[PDB]
Amino acid sequence: LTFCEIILMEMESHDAAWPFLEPVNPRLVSGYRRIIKNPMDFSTMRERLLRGGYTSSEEFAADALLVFDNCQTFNEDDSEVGKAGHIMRRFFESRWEEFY
Ligand SMILES: CC(=O)c1cccc(Oc2ncccn2)c1
Repeated sequence: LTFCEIILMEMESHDAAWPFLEPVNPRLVSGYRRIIKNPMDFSTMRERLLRGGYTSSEEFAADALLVFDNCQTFNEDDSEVGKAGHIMRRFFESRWEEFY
């Protein structure tokens, strides 16, 4: 769980992290509520991590991947949020696998 802190810290402070720092506001984003069944973001993962809610590295990575799955589900690959999400998804997968 120490690497979960390191990678979440580094994801939070990443340049392309801006679309995933706080939860998507469905009032502002038209169609998000309907399309994304299980929304997830870095503050929600932060909140759960500081509360000790993650039992293992697998549960953490599950929510991490859910962010980028939702991103790709809702956003086009060439959109501004999508382009950012690919940078974060690749960053996460890369860092995650050099420690595991
Ligand atoms: C993540 C995602 O799919 C999305 C979708 C639309 C807008 C958007 O912007 C935004 N959300 C939250 C915080 C800052 N920015 C993000």
